[PDB]
This record gives sequence, structure tokens and C-alpha cells, in this order.
Amino acid sequence: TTTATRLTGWGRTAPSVANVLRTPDAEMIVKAVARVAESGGGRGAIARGLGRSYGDNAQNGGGLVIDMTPLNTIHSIDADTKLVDIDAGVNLDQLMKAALPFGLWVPVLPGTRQVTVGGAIACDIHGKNHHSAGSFGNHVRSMDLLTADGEIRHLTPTGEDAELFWATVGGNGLTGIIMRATIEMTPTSTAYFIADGDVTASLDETIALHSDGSEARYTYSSAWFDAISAPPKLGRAAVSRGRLATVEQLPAKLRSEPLKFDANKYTFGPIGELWYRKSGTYRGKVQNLTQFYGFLQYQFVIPTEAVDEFKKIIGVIQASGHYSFLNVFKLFGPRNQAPLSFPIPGWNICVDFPIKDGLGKFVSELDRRVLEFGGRLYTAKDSRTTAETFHAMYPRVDEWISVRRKVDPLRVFASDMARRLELL
Ligand SMILES: Cc1cc2nc3c(=O)[nH]c(=O)nc-3n(C[C@H](O)[C@H](O)[C@H](O)COP(=O)(O)OP(=O)(O)OC[C@H]3O[C@@H](n4cnc5c(N)ncnc54)[C@H](O)[C@@H]3O)c2cc1C
Ligand SMILES: *[N+](=O)c1cc(C(F)(F)F)cc2c(=O)nc(N3[C@H](C)CCC[C@@H]3C)oc12
Repeated sequence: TTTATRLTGWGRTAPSVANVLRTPDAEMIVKAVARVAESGGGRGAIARGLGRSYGDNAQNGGGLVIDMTPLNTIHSIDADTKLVDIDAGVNLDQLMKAALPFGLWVPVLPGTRQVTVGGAIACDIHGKNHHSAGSFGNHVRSMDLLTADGEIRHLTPTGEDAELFWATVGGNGLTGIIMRATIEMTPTSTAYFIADGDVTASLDETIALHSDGSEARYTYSSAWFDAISAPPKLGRAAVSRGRLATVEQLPAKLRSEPLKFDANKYTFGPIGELWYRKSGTYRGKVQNLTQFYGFLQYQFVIPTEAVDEFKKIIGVIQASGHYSFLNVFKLFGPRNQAPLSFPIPGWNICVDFPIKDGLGKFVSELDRRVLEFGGRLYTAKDSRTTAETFHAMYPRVDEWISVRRKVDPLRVFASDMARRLELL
């Protein structure tokens, strides 16, 4: 039934060997669980999706890893209720293609579409529209959770069972296996964005641009971000903000099929500085999805009010010797009821660090400042933080652990991450 396999997160670090069940039969899955809750606890069981999480939340070395990608049935889409009803194994790319013809848009998209619905919920993923749409769990209207006791619970965000619902959202698969869910989609008349591009010269004007209230005019906003140049160049950004185009705004060629889809010498001179600023500055640019959308991935958010502390963390980063080219910055909006949900209103930033000597000790310092300044790290990007740091970052973890205690008293569900962060 099972196959012992060598599993890594997307970052390809910290491998561990687990027995991997990979069946489309919801029965075998329910039974493989009781075949684990019968032998005491052992090393338990964790669900796995498309394995895009960099962390170790979808590994369970010496235990059972259940691959959910065979469960990829889209059961129904309804354009009137905007409800979509899918198996946890369907990915967001599959789902986006199926829903477009109904005038429905996936409400939260991450930077890769090869992500299951299970994973989208379990990490409570965010995207470029967080400040307007919240994260993924805000759009889940119901889900079917295979619990440790073998029963299948129907959860909804309100009424009774809300607590277990909101613990499963961002629960990293540690309340049990999500089998099926209903998502409320976002209505759209096209598959296109209208985008305004902006460029900044300093971290100061980047913050100002995100504080002047202009942000309330776009549903989608993010930025490429300079983490290398010394001040005051440091933290200049190419800002890309937009919203879904109506049909009226499409060029005539496209207005027929609105829901479709398919380094030089100058580069560092004053001319390319002129090129980069000119090409990064635009208005009303219509773009499709793909146009608009040995390393250590590191992402954190700092509460909105601690802006000076945010600027200081950026300073620490560029003066650290560790250089990062791909940096995305965004202002998150309001959070949700999930105790372990990563997003809070404030300054979010994703950096990519070339693995080299001293990096591990340096990021441990970074952790310390992020913690100190009231922010947190993201489990879907994280493999190396500590339980003390995690627990302090997420003050509601105790609230969460209790809920999990009820629904899995015998530690049927476990992972490399749960043991490391002491969420088990
Ligand atoms: C290039 C790239 C860009 C990314 N951009 C973003 C981004 O912009 N925003 C963002 O939030 N994230 C981003 N991510 C991270 C990614 O969206 C999340 O880690 C996501 O959870 C991955 O989904 P998955 O299906 O691969 O799940 P996996 O990585 O296989 O599993 C992740 C977690 O979900 C749990 N899980 C999976 N299936 C189930 C289930 N059926 N029931 C219960 N639990 C389950 C697993 O146990 C594990 O804890 C990015 C990743 C990559 C590689
Ligand atoms: N950071 O990794 C990050 C953050 C955000 C958001 F704005 F939502 F906060 C969005 C991201 C995105 O859309 N894509 C990516 N990637 C980075 C550069 C590393 C992995 C590749 C993708 C393109 O990151 C985002």
C-alpha cells in the first residue's frame, strides 16, 4: 500500500524518509489513518500536497506521509452562488482554468499556481491582494476534515465548530486531513489586470507611497525591492499595483474573449537608470495574468506602526554582506481569526539568500529582531527557527494547541515541523 520515500520541502533541505501513501481512493486514506491510530501514536501521519512549501511541514520522517494529489476532482462550480466545491488535491492552476468560463476568479493567488487547496488552507496563503481580500482561509465556506478518530467532520467558519475550522486554517495539516472544501470565488468579467506602475528612489518614499492612502485604490499591490544598495538608495522599489479589468477596458481584439488565457554596458550606467525608471512607470497598462504575476528563502512581517524598526531591519540586511536580488515587499492588511495565520497588518518582505558561511547565524539574528519588533516568520518558508522563537511570535499558539489537543489526543498527526516547533 505504501512506499518509503525521501522527502524534502521545495528548498531541497533537511531530507527525511517516510512511508508515502498515494491513492485516489478516499477509503484507503481513511483506513491508513486508523492503521496509524491503532498502533498508538508512533511517528503519526501528515498530509502532503504539491510539496511547494519550503519548510518541513509536509514531511514526517519515520512516519506516514499521505500524498493528496490523486484527490483532484472538481465536483461543482456555480456562477450564481460563486461557490466552488473541490477535492483537497486540486491545484489552483487547475481550479483557475475550470472557473474562468463561469466569470469566477480564485480569490487569493500565491506566486506559484502549483499549489493544492489543502496546502493553500493549511498554510493560510496570502497573495498580492492581501490588503483587500485577506488570505486564503477568509474564502473557505466549508471543509471536510478527516480527524484522528476516523470520523469526517464538516467545518464552517461560523456557528459551532468554528474553533476547529479556524485552527485548521493555517494549522499546517495538524488537525487532520482536509478531504474536500467549498470556496467562495471572486466574480470577474475578464482574465486581465489594469496596472499602474510606479518607481521609488528610497526606502523612505516607498513607505510614503504605501502610507499616502493610494493603496485603497488598488485591490492588488506588490513591489520589487532593492536590498543591496547602500542608503538612501536602499529600499527603492518598482511598485506594481492594479485590479481586474472589466470588459469595457479591454482592447477590441481581446474584448471578444475576455476570459481567455495562454546585462550590458548601459545596464548600470545613468542611461539604464533612465531606462529602468521609464519602463517601471506606467498607467492603465492592461496585462494578462502571467504578465501581471542553494538559497535560503526568508520572509517576515513587521506590524504597521513599527515602521522605524522595519527600516532598521532593512539596514541590517544590506550591511550584512549577504546579498539578495529577488525581494518582494508588500503592505499586508487586516488579519483573520486563525491563531496560526501568518499575515498581520504591516510590512511584509521576502528575501532570497545565497547559502554561504555565516548565513545561519546571521538569520538567527534576524529572527531575534523580527521577534523583538513584534513580527513573525512564515512556516511555509521556514525550516530552521526554534520553538521558543515561534511560540513568542505567535502568542495564540497555546490557544491553538488546546484545540488540537481535543481533536487529536493521541498524536495521530505529526510532522518534522510539529516536533521541532513543539506543536505536537
Ligand atoms: C515559487 C513559490 C512561490 C510562492 N509564493 C507564495 C506566496 O506568494 N504566498 C504564499 O502564502 N505562499 C507562497 N508559496 C508557498 C506555498 O504557497 C505554500 O507553502 C503552499 O502551502 C504549498 O502548497 P502545497 O500543495 O505544495 O502543500 P505542501 O507544501 O505539500 O504542504 C504544505 C502544508 O500543507 C499541509 N497540507 C497539504 N495538504 C493537506 C491536506 N489535504 N489536509 C491538511 N493539510 C494539508 C501539509 O501537511 C503541510 O503542512 C510559494 C512557494 C513557491 C515554491
Ligand atoms: N515573497 O516571497 C512574496 C510575497 C508576496 C506578497 F506580495 F504576497 F507578499 C508575493 C510574492 C509572489 O507573488 N511571488 C514570489 N516569488 C518570490 C520572488 C520567490 C519565489 C518565486 C516567486 C515569483 O514571492 C512573493
